[PDB]
Amino acid sequence: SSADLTNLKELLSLYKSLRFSDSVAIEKYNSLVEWGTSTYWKNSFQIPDEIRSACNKVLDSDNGIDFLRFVLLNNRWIMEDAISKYQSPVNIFKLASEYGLNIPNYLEIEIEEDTLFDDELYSIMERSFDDTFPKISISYIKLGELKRQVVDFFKFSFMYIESIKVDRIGDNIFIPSVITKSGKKILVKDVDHLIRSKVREHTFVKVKKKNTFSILYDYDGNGIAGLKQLTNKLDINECATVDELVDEINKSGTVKRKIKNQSVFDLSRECLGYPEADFITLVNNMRFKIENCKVVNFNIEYGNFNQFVSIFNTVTDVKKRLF
Amino acid sequence: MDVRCINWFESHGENRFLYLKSRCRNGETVFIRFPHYFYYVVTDEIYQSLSPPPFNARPMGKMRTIDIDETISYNLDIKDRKCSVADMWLIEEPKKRSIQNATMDEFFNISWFYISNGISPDGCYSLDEQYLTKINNGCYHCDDPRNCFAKEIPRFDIPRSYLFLDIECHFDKKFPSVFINPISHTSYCYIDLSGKRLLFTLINEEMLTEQEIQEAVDRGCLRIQSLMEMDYERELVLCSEIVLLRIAKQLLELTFDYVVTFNGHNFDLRYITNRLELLTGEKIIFRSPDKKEAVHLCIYERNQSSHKGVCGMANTTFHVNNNNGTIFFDLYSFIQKSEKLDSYKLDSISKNAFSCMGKVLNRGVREMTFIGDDTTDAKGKADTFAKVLTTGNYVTVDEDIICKVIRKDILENGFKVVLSCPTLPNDIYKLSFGKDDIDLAQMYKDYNLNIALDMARYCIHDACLCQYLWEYYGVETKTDAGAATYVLPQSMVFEYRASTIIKGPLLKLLLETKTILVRSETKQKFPYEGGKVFAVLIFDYNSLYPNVCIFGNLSPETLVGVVVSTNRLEEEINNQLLLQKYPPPRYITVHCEPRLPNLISEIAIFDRSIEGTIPRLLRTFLAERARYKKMLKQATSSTEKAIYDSMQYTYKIVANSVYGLMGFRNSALYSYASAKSCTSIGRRMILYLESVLNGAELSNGMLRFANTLSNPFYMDDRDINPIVKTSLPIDYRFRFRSVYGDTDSVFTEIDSQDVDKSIEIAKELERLINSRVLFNNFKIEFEAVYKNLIMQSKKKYTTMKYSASSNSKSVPERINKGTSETRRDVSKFHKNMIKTYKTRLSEMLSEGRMNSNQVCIDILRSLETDLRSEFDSRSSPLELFMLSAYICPANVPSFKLGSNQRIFYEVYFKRLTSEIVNLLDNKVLCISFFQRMFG
Amino acid sequence: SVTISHAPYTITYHDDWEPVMSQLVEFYNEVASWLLRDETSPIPDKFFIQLKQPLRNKRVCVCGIDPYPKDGTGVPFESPNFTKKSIKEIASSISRLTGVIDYKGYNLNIIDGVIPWNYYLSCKLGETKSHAIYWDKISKLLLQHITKHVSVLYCLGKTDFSNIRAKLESPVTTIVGYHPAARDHQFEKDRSFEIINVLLELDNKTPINWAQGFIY
Repeated sequence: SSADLTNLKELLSLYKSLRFSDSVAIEKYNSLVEWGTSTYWKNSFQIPDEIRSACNKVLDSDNGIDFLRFVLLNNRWIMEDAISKYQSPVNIFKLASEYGLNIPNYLEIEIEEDTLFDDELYSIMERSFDDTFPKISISYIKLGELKRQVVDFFKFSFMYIESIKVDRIGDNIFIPSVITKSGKKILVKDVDHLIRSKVREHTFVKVKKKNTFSILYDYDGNGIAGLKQLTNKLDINECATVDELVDEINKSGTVKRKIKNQSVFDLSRECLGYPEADFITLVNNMRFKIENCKVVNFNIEYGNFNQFVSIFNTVTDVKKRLF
Repeated sequence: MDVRCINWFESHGENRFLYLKSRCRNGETVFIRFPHYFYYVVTDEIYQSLSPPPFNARPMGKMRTIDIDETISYNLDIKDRKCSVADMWLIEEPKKRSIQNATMDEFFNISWFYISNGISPDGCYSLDEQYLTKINNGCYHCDDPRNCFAKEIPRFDIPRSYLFLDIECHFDKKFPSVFINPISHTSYCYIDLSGKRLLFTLINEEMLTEQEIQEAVDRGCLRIQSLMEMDYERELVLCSEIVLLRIAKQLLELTFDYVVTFNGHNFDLRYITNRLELLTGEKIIFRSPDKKEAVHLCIYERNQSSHKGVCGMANTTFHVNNNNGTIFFDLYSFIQKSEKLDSYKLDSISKNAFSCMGKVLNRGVREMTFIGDDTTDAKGKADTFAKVLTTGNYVTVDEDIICKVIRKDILENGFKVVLSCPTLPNDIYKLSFGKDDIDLAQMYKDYNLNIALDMARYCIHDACLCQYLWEYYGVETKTDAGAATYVLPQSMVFEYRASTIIKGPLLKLLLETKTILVRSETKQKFPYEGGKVFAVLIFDYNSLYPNVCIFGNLSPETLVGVVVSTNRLEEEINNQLLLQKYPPPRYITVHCEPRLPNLISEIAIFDRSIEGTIPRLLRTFLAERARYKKMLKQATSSTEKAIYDSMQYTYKIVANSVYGLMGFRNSALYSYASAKSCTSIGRRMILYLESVLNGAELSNGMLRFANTLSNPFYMDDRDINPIVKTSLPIDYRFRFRSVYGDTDSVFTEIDSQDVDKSIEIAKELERLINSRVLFNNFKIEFEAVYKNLIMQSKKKYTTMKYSASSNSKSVPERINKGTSETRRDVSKFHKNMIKTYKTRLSEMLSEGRMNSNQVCIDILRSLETDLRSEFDSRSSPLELFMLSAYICPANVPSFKLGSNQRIFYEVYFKRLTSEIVNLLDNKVLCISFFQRMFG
Repeated sequence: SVTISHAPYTITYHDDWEPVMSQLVEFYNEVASWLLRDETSPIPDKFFIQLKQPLRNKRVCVCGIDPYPKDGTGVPFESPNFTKKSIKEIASSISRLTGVIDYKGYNLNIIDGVIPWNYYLSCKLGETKSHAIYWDKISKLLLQHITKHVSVLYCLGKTDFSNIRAKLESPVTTIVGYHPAARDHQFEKDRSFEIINVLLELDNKTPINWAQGFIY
């Protein structure tokens, strides 16, 4: 029937583009693989709706494209290129600009004969890109093919970290940027290596450093709190009192709906600086002893855990008092 | 007008009908034709907004619709189930309707026809003849099965026709073909209504010279060249193949009640139909009781697996497409389905079904006389074996001794049979029936008169085996029991799985409790452990899992929620809020296993204030099986002793089938929580018993139980005190060591190792470990495995060595119950020495004091000298292997051997000593002996 | 061209039928005597003409069940005068993908890629499904060999094809269908067509051009 044709065409479509698919997409992928075998025997952050309309319009401006490569870096939905089988980058960029999106600019010296990228052809490229955005990207576009083989420049070395803290990314929002040994605050791109990755201070860690910016380097073989850092972590005010906190939450209309739909372990690990990744791997490593929904004892069997318990009791208490 | 119902069947044509075959009091058969509808359960508003109006709609009252989708929850704020209460109606549609948001869609229209009309499928009724108009002789029409089947009378007895048949075919390949090979013989067991049991075998003329045909007519036989020329009173008949096939067709078209045969759907009936088509160009015409529809015999398959992977094997069962009411039965399919035997040949099936014992009377050269009586051997076995001997020819003594009878005498009680077997010393011998060592392939290359008649006997016995086995398995009463417990026709009783039989009881239930379970959400699977393996007294649980789903009140509709916790420190908060909220004993919180990571809790909460549908089902089943066990204990007639036995067995089978039906995704009782729950409650109970069963007993009245009798799942104030006070003699010493068990057993290691001292102490312990240590409905029972019955592996890896209830002057037996080493297609040379190696293997496990040194030096010296003695002497004959050919190099350290005697046993010789290590307590001698056995 | 005993005394085939053709000889020899006991349709001279068609350049089998009792031709669904029952029906119901309506003939034997296949290679003229007993073995064998060289199977039949997976000892993409021999042709509710196309992509085969078979 046509109803079956729907999910069959969907199976084919999604099978063509697994590389850019979502979690529910691969879900439908395997579910339809099974629905076919049993009948015939054989990512990024959120993009706005005012941006979703423009993106749907730009996907149709040249139907050779499959997805919209939106670089989600530092709470910024900045794209570096639109992969469209025939559409040039500048045209889609002008369309996005007429829509109000972040398109980059290109500043480089081009040569009529292709030379192999090396020390010069990467260092001078990073220094000449002239883009005031945080990225190690060295960008280029060649006429005749749409493939992307990007280049960059850095050197891997060792340094002792300073702490597990944050740098002010936006208005009353301090996004974690573990400051480098010389003093600079590293530019963390993806939430993988940006939440608390290697929170260890003074630890001799190997990273890919450059003169000004850098990136984190993962291993090859073996592998600071208070009420203040809660009020700005959901952006109501600055505070040092629980009554002030709950009253400001009452004054809000959507913040209460935000708290209502979050757990307290989440909210207390998110406003503390290490939400899940290795946290639970340690909180399972510890025996616990609680009372009245308030942790009072723990035993190992990271560093922000004592203060974490101290703010966790606080968020539990304010949630109880508000709800 | 009184009738008793024999079978229900539906007409497969343009018109949908439902027929009732029934026998009146005086033995006359009457058919009744009911219009067959489609049935839809629809709420009141849907019914009022129906276009076009339904054909017929009868009210159903206020039913509560319950949404039973299980939604996991990460905090303890769980929304209660969505439960509506609406006025329902039952829509009866002649032609199928597509009606939206109608519920109770999982129940067949035949179940509805029974339930809505109040009709049991096997009952005996006094039909109000005021409605049954007559359409033709023997067929009535019933438009109103409500007021016609009102008055229900008690069960009376009726006569029943039969036909047990078998054929044999010429061949030189492994199996004949309808085109090249003609059928030689064709036997029958025609049992008329009046009771006339007529046996007769038709023989093929065209394989005989005219000289031997005349010799046979002179000897004793009849000769026919027409159809109206034969009579079933003659026991042997000679004819061509055309008249043989025309007689077969004339029989199969008769309205017998049953037509039984063993694997006669795939081979016998198919061969007959095909060959009749080839020879005469005719077919077997099954006409409907109203004479308004005729089909031709044509066998069709029915794959049975409720889940089929890629490149597997599903038990395709062949069925006849008849539409006259006769239940064309096939014992082969029924036996494969119902019981899981070792093999499924007719020979072995008989050899394990018809047994008896025979005491030697007078030996002699190449002969031996056996007597089998009721007063000497197990009552009933001699009578059935003497019922089988009336036609059999080749009797089998205890093992590998197949003897052609010489003369048989059927006394008023027992039997006396002379056998052509060489002389045997022992006075007693167990006689089983049937292996029939004959070279049919060779017997066909020299076909003449004597061989024709020998094969006619061989075939009439095989046609009567399908009657002796049909009475042994009580199929005629199991059918009428299943057709009343599961509200189904007598023909559809053994054709389906559990998920189909369970829908009659369930639908009858949901119209008392007035519930309607719905699922507006899909289900997800989480694979699990489908089978347990593991390795003294034996106490078992009284149907553990129904008792658990009744204790915990497990069900899909009595689930409050599955409170799950991602990682630690949330499981603890949730545990404390589950201790305060949802408190015992109205709620039970069971720690199921996590369904997916990362998760560590998956606690399920069941409300124990209303009886769910599943626990009420199980309680009704247990109650009825108990009632029927009681009524069978007091039965006086030999017919009621069968009816009630069948009813009890039926309730047992339908009760034991529910636990597996909860973890089955596409089932009317699916609930992932309850399935995963009763598996955890039962396991907790088993481990609880094992915890308190390792306790010593001394200075009678101690039995310390090794631990406090702490009730799991909650405290209950039940006099928690390990030391109990028993009622057995005073001075004792026995401790019970560790107990292991699987789910229906807990074997405790008694430190006595002798009968008459365990049976009593265990029978008094089981009364004290199910009235003082178990809580609500967890009863126990007792048996005994005498002198270390070999525990090789999980359940079906043991010997019999039976000691059930008596141990004083009692008679145990130690043949086998393994069903693991009895099958051929293997070697024949070195193994079967177990028959000589068991007397020293069963004796190395039955000492206790000198057992250790004896067993270790015995295995070592025995196996090393067996290797050397087979390599040097070349002694062992070629008889059998008996384990469920192969070639291997012997130059380095049809089944015939070679020049070096270490060809192909160097693997079985170590697999055997690997199987038998878990019956001792030595950890140094056993494993080191095993390691050194390699060199 | 193997020489059988009875008619047609020899069976000329294509070079891609030898993996089977040997045992087909005995399968046909044990049944021929009763097979030609009556004049069938197709005649005994064109029983295995479809054994001339290669299987390398084909990926779809529109399996019928039995040839047209009124003089089928040995190639399934074919029509020397385009005046039959089911073939014009399927040509009509397929005239919508290609969008054209002008045809003087439509045989599936010229659609490059598809092979019309008769399950029972014969039938008694006037009767249907009347030679099933004679064909069962060879029919199952020929189908099993047709599916081991191609991968798609469109059984044009509602209940005639119900246990097809059982009679096939290897997994092959067994699409099913609904016999348009019934009333209303039952082809409108289910869009059986173009499902073959979608299924011919998951291993990158080319879609069937159902226009390739008309006559122009």
